Amino acid sequence: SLKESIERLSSFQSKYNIFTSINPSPYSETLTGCVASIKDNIVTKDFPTTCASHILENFKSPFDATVVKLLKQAGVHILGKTNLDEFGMGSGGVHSIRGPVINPLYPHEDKKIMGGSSSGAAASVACDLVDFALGTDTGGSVRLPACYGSVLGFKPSYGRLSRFGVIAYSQSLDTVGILSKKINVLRKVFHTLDKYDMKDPTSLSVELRELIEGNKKVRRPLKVGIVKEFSHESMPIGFHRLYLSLLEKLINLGLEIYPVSIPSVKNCLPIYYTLSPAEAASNLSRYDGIRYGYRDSELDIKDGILFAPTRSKFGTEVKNRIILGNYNLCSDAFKNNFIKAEKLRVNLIDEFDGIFRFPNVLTNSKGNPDGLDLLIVPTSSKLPGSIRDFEEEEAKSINDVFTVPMSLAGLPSLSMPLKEKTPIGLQVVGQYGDDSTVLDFVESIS
Amino acid sequence: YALKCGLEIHTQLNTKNKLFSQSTNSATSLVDAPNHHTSYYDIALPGTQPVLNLEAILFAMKLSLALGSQVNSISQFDRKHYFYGDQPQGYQLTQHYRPFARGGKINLSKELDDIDESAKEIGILQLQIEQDTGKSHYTVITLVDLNRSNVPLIELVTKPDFSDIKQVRAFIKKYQNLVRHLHISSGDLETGAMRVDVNLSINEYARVELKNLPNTSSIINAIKYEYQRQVELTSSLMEPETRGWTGSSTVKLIDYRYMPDPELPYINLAPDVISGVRGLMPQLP
Amino acid sequence: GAKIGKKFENMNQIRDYLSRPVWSVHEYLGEPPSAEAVKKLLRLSGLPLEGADIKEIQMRLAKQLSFINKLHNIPVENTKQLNYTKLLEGISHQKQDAELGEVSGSWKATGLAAESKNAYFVVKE
Repeated sequence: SLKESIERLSSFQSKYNIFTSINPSPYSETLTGCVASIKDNIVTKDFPTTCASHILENFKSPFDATVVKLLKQAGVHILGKTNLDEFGMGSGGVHSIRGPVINPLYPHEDKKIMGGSSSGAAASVACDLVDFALGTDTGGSVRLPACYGSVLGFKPSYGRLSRFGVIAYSQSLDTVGILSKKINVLRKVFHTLDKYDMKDPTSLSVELRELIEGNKKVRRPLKVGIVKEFSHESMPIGFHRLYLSLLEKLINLGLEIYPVSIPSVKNCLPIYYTLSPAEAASNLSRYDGIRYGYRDSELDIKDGILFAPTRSKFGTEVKNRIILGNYNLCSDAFKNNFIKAEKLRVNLIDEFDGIFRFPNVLTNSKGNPDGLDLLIVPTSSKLPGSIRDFEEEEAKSINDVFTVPMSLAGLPSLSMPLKEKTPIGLQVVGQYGDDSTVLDFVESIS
Repeated sequence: YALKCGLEIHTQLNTKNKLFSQSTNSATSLVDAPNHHTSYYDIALPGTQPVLNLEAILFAMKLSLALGSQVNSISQFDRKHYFYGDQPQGYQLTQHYRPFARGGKINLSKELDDIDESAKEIGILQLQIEQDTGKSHYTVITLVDLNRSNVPLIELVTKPDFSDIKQVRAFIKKYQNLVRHLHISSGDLETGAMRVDVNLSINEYARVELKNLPNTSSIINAIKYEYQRQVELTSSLMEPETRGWTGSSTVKLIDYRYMPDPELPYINLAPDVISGVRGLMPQLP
Repeated sequence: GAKIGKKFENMNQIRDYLSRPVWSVHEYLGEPPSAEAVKKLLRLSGLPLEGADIKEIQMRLAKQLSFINKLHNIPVENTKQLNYTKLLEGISHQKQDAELGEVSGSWKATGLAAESKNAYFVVKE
């Protein structure tokens, strides 16, 4: 079966294009013997870290990311690095120098999208190739592919898991995420990685972690909110039957369900697409071929533009983002769009604080004793389309409407399937820092 | 004619280690093998992150106190974006929007400073902590050594309070003595441990800044040249213009997209840092 | 502002709530920059001008900006201090971390470069 597991690996890899590199000896403490895949924007000593980009096509890091190191210390076997949208920019899983990842919920000839940017991560779990996968979530890049693979996809509170060694897209939004079919495995991995890291200046301090722990109370019963602003999109056929079935289950378990309005979530996409490209342009400024990565064979300058020959090897979508990001950062646009987006983001966080019972230790909100413990929100409003249709539709002119708000507010959010092998999901969302409540709830109802 | 002159002085701090990495801040850069005192962060490897060296805060505190500057309740680092071989991140970290301190002054007297005026105070605009860049050697290919990249600097900007050239000389001299006395820098202009830019304007005409002045002698001469040169004029000196120096004459010479760093925490010092560091100050002259 | 309603009493109340006349986010969300602006942007982005489709960039950027400029019409609505002992304690506990490559000569800093000259990085004029 060791030889049979390897044959399955080879077959799914050739059909679905899941990994960018695989352990030379595939399948050979607390997580001893567990098998993981790692998104290829997370650096490793033992594999190249390409970001699915020509820019880092054969990049070899001298060091492991903190999350990689913690998993190895816990005895986890790393099966390989998974394919992704280039530099984590994309929601369909189609932008990669290795080509798109194909969704294994369907025959590979169907060419259905996996979603992105943690496309390979989700596929590797959906295929039963690994016990769990690490991905990254900047605006839904863990939750959305997990939804499309019909597996659990958890994006923890901002700063809980270390970003040291996690190649930057948008640092105020980037979060390491976990994908798995088994909630018990996912909780164990989260517990292993939920650690303060002194190498990461955005890592949640030990003091604040203890403050959070100390704020937990008995909730009798749990109070769950249904968000008005997320309750009126056109949803896939069959979604509401599944959704209402889940809601009825909760109500029969004695939970209290409430309608809730959080008006600021409607403006989250314009905010996101102001701040995120700006940070991306900034974080990709380092790539020039001089110290590492791909380098043009003859020219370090062209058109009076330094490093342009090398930087032309960025993907088209990456370049689109860099250009928009630089626009947003220029003096006039900065004082207008960027500053406004920052204030609206703060507003959004205040609106969440106002409806959650749990105090926000980052804003020092008191918590609302008449508030809620969890929100339940759809993960997506679309079924996975074909790769062809996606690219066609992208060239014309939102799949992150449901996921972006929790990213902007750094909230713990787990996308869970409603039905086996069905690319439809729900997010369970808690207040900042309330990861254990989200996870235990999901464990309780599975 | 009235000279309105100001100085911008960059000073390398002699902290043991660098500004946003704990790699060595070397005092022997000229003999060191290139790219030897460089962390993963100094080389801007994918996934690396800045962590502030608190010794730079202490050093900046001592200077602010000595000058009587007001330490900002909140300061922060911002990214100044541009491409260059000696700038591995593609931006420099510096305190653009919220400097470490503001105000302060340095007193000059005829009695002690060989000044024509019995007493003359030079006001300080602000005090900023920022990253140094690497070193480039042009041989056409240019050689880059990142040993000096991420070395801590403090930039001091004075108000345009300089009227005489004797004032400029006396200030630089005393400022050098001060940083050495506080043990925060060697203050050496010869090694580049201290670098002086000048901005000036005669009789409320357009502001001109003189760059690339290697020693005190060259600063004094560029100022004297630029003063007389401007006097002779006058449509060309209507808008601001940055000039250089060539030993004989002064010759003529980008949106940086300043963004507050999204990773680094604000500098938020408690009041007891002020009184605490005050007690550790040496006797001042 | 945010608001919480009364607890749902039964599943049909939820079905009615989910059926209310309320616009979707899609329904809520519904002069390009000059060619000289795009060329400026390409330069700041360190991207080549040669081969760049200027009009196409103008169009795409125009659409992008019209989307994010929706923020133009949206109106708008005490942290952990570092003290003296922590300042001095933080300083005293600062050290070079092998896992960060902070010890001088602990790794080959030019080792990952496609090109170099001895121990220097190189840039071509």
